[PDB]
Amino acid sequence: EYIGEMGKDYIYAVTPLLEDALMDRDLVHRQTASAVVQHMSLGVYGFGCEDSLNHLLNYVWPNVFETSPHVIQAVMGALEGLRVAIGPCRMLQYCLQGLFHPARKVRDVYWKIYNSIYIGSQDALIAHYPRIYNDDKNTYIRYELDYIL
Amino acid sequence: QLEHLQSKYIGTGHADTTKWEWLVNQHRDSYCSYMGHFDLLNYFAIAENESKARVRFNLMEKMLQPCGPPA
Amino acid sequence: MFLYNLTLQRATGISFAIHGNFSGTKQQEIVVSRGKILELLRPDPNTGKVHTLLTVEVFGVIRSLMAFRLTGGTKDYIVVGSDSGRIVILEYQPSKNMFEKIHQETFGKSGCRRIVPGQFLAVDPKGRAVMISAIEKQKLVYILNRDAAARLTISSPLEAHKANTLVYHVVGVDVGFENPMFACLEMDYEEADNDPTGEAAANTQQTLTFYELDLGLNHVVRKYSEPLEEHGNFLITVPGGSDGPSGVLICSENYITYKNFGDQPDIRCPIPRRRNDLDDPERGMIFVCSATHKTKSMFFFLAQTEQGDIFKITLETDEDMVTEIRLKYFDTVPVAAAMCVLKTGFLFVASEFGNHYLYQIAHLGDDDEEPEFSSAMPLTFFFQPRPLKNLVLVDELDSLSPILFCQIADLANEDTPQLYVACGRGPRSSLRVLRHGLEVSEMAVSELPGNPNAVWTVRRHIEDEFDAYIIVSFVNATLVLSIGETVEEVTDSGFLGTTPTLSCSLLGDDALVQVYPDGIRHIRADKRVNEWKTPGKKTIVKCAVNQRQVVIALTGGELVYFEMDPSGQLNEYTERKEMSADVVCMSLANVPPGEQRSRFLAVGLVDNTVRIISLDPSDCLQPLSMQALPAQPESLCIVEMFLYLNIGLQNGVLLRTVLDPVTGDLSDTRTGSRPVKLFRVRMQGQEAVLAMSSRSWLSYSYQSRFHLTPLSYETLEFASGFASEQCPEGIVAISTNTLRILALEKLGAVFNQVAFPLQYTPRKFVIHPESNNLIIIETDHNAYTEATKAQRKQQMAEEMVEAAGELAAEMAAAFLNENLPESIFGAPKAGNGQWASVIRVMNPIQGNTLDLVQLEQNEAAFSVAVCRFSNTGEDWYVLVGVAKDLILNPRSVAGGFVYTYKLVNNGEKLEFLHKTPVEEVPAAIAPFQGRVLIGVGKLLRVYDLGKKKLLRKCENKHIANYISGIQTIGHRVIVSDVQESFIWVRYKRNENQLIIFADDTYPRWVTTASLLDYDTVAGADKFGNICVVRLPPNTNDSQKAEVIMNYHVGETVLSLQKTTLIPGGSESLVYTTLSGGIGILVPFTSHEDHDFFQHVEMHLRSEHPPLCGRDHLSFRSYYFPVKNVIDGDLCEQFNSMEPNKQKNVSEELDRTPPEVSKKLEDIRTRYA
Amino acid sequence: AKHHPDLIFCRKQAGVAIGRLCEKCDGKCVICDSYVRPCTLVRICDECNYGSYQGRCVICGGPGVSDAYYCKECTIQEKDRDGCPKIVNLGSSKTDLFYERKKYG
RNA sequence: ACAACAAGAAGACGCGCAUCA
RNA sequence: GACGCGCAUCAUA
Ligand SMILES: [Zn+2]
Ligand SMILES: [Zn+2]
Ligand SMILES: [Zn+2]
Repeated sequence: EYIGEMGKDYIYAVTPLLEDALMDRDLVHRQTASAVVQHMSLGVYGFGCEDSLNHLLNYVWPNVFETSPHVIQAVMGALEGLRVAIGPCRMLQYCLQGLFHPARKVRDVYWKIYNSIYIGSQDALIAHYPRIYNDDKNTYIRYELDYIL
Repeated sequence: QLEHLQSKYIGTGHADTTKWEWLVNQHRDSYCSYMGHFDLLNYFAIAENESKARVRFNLMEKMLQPCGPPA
Repeated sequence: MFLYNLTLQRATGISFAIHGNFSGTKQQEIVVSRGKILELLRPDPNTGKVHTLLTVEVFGVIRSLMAFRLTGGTKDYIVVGSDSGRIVILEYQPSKNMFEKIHQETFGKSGCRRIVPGQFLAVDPKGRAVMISAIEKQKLVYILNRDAAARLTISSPLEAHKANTLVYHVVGVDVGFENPMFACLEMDYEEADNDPTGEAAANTQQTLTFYELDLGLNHVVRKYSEPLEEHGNFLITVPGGSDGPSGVLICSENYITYKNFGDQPDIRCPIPRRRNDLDDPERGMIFVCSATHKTKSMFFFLAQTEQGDIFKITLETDEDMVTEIRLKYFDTVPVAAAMCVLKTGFLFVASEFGNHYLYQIAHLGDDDEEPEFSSAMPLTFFFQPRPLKNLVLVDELDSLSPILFCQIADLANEDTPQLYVACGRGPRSSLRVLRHGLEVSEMAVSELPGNPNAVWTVRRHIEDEFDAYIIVSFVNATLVLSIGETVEEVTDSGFLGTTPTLSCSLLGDDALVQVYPDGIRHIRADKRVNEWKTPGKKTIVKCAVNQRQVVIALTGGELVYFEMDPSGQLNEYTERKEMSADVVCMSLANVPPGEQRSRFLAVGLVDNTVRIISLDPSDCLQPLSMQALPAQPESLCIVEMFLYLNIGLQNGVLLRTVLDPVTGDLSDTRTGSRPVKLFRVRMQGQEAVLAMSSRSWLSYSYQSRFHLTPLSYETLEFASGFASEQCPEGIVAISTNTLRILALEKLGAVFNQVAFPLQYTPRKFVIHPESNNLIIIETDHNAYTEATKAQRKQQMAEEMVEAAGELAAEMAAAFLNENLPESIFGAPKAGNGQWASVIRVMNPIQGNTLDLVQLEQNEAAFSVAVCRFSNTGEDWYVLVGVAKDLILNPRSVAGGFVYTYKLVNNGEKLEFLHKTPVEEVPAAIAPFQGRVLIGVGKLLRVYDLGKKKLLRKCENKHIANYISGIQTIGHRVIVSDVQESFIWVRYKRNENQLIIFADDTYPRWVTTASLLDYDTVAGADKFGNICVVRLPPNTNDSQKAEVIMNYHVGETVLSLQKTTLIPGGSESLVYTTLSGGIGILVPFTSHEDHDFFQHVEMHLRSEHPPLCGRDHLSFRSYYFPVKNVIDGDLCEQFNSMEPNKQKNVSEELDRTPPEVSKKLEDIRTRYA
Repeated sequence: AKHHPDLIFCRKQAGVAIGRLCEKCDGKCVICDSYVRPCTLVRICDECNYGSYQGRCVICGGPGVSDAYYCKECTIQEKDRDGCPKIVNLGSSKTDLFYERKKYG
């Protein structure tokens, strides 16, 4: 948090330590690792270092399914910090997996994350929306973007 | 309860949000994005031989109820 | 892997145009708004010309623009509504020549959203309040006042939200010193999304509500709600109070309605239709934009339809009510986005696609022969279009807005490259050629014997506004001439130039000084000869003439000083400076009108050491300073707009040094390898220099900035000024053994253009390798071909004859004989699935057409290629992809065809060979390895030449979406999918199959692509994003590809090409956009320079915020984060920054502004 | 204050007023209670600025001696363009502390 | 009268274990 | 569900 833009050179050093800490061994360690990820992602924004930042998302994402308010708050903060650093496309791709899952709690969690991503940078989601084929009754195809000059 | 940003905002969904509502919301957002930008409007008005005013009027008409009737 | 963004051409697409008294003087000005660039321009009533005076980038999308003034004020404040979540107010300072922010209020998130205000902006005509609104659910009103300090203030916003409302337009209603009123076209949709039966979508009329601002109560409340019978598009404000009734005008389909709150009834008036219209009668008619001329005596309105017809709306009103609406046909102009009716009869037409026009109102159309129209007539009206005869064209601007295809190549015999842009839309489309330099126009041609080497431009008197004499000197003799608009040889000038004259100056009030190697003779207007014989057998070398001093130089490095004494004779000083070198070139500056005389002197030597000599008699002919020079100088000059010293050398280098007793800064650039002479010229009332090289060079000072651009002309040997009745401001430049006259009318900073008219919109074109021709394919939607138009006209004539009015219808012959111009009156737009295609062979050197091929009514061309097959010999083939009955929104294809041509007579004729059917429209055609690969829909096929039809060899079906582009190199082919980014496929020769091995991870709406090298591909995007994709080193020819570059230009890019622009320079990635701008990407040369540029960008991001309060980093990361790209537009704004802030930045960077400017300009000079 | 989940922001249209901070909380961020890199100024709605509420502190409510600021992270996340950060809830902790302080003395 | 203040010490949480019905 | 103990979180005051 303090160094800010100087964290782009030491990001490689703490990656194995964060990888080890993010493992499901204790709640406090995962919360602190999520806070570290959030602060680092916020600091390094604007330099183009998503090659190592994308690796930590694969470990942050499995920690969302938690019930403790502190750990879920930390995970939500980490996800919102990573959203500006990695781009909304990856977050949207992750969220579109179980958005309409038959269960209820997972749907609630995914919809909360989708709303959080939707409130900020709403206009940027136009180009990242997936293509959905129309059914017999309705038309779900956006034909305006298929024009060719 | 610090979820005031989600409830007050328009377009945010929840568990009981159907597919049709999400599709129509994203269609309206796409139409608004098309209208806001100028180069996208130029591309649309060059692809089909029309005018900017005609394209804007057509986009106004298409915003009433896209994706057909609800089920 | 770090790039740098440079910009050559700016966008020329006008979106919003406003007029007012922004400077505060008595002259009107126009503030035009581009997509992201704010520009200010004013017309000149004297010469009828338009010139730009300010151009500042705001780094954001300007969604709205309005102007207003306070109660009793004399200045106009600009209100700008942009894509950011804030509203700003701007003021123009004539002294500073910059835009100054007055206020800044934030009301929501940034970016183009749905419930964020900024789309619609309305202001109170009195100037007491402003309104901003969104598309849905959110409206805001700001109250403006002024304090005792005569400074504009603002209050808290007032909420006017309304759930489930779709606003079409917002406009302010003019009232007389009452509560402000705003009229909007609200529309509800809550019930339309509840009933699934479907009738809720229909019979849902929109209302017209009025909003009242209660100043005493400090809140906004809805007053009325009036449903409309039909759908309207926009509203017009009728002036109220003491000048006209208060109300609004609603424009709709084929109708116009006046409406006012209270007891005022509604008035409905139909829109006139063109006589014998060939368009589909089902098509309607609407208005595009409107203007207003609030004359003190009586006011009217101007409106434009879809076809460009201008009408004149006049309202006749009673004491309180309005009686009828009168319409009158005014003229016809190309379709525009907005009009600005200035004072003194100036009409500005800002076309949406093409050039911009300025019209002078010569007549008001009073008591015209043609009748008018009104709503009182029962029951549909018709009028006959005719030539203008009411407006006179004065000025034309230039705008390359509809850039659709570009191709940089060297087609002419000259070694310099040229740019070929297929711009234009509709019948006004043209193919333009861009060349770097200034516009050269020939004024006169004269052949004279001998070897001319010098000419002179001397006025009769120092106060004369025109030239008097022209002197032409040769190697052996001289040719004295005079100008009288019938230029001939003069004899009574009294010169007797038997010897070649070295100089002809204007020393006295009306006297001349001649220099010859045999002595010095003074030529006074009075018959007096003050001849000074040269002591000894030595001769003269050079001279330094002036308005009060004449400095000569003798052999052996000796200087003789002469001064023009007020008594009337010349005297010589008693000191002669001696040097150890030879005189080569020395120059003297002009006398200042205010001060006594010049003081600094420049002396060149073979030793390459310049010496400054003071002209004061106390210390005359004494050295001051020294400076080393790499090579022997050729010429010297002293330019004055803080003077600068120009150094000319016998080789191709031009050097500039700031005026200073001691040596200082030195900026130089390549000019070459030829002697260079710098001559003074006067452009726009300011001095400038002109040098000679392989190409002519001009260095002028525009807007307190020095430009260095060449001339698009052949070599020359001497230059001088020109002033006469035919051309008050010209240039006399002699040529090889002849006399020629040149002039500069247009500013012509960069990219001179010549337009060759076409008939349709050019989609794509190719270049014939052998004959160096062009094969252009064109296609338009909702268009008719020649045969269809002819048959429709014949059918209309037959119907008119069948009408048989009482036989007595003699108009058929006149209708069939007389036709309107296509390029001025537009084109007949009729149909929904109609198309039109024309294939043309064009010589790029000239404008003539070599061959023309026309297709069927329902055939659309989309691809073209030139290929050679291995089975045949040296045959050249042309393949065209043809569609059949395309419907745009409900997409459906009824087949496709591929045309084959023989190309007989090495590219001067095309003949039909055979056709072949395909199951889907072909989008891309790419030849490789002696065969042709054609993409049919989402399938990839390989074809071969056949006697009957093309024979398919290989087929692939693993492409997910519609193929939009194919690029081939070596043995690998890159497929550009419509929604996915890229696909890599390899072709097997022995086994004959296509296999996919590499793909991309992020979907991208790719429009075009280019291949920088074997493994790097540069893509594009519909929204403006530019990305670079590289394959991982560990790949087997599943395997994803990495991205090494991301950026957001902010404009749609439709072309990419890596090539060299100027000779002797490195390669660059040139891209052209759909708005008219041209930019390049430049890699860095070292790491220290990259670090310095990064530090400058970081400092200016916070220290110099953008004009509209939009974050630069967030704007450039509009869709994807920025990667290894440095924005040059922000870095180049350091020159307009405040001097104290510039200093602070310099000592923050531990450098100096003179060095920073040179460092910034070096990267632009090297690569451009 | 993120520490207390029961606190509720005013969340209304911000006006032209300027927020104030007391001596107890001088450099704290109004959202995340940070201590580094102040970025922008805090604005509050006209409802929070009327009579006895003019010049009061934003978080706790003491006399105003310094202006409120947003940190750089909040500005980057664009959390400032939400509304007035003034806390309208009294808070169950402060009143309870006052209640078991008064009885004891 | 609507009117905010003083340091005998407190606000939200979670993870594990013993006994009983 | 009831009577208890231990550990740990929020730059909590
Ligand atoms: Zn508030
Ligand atoms: Zn406080
Ligand atoms: Zn903060």
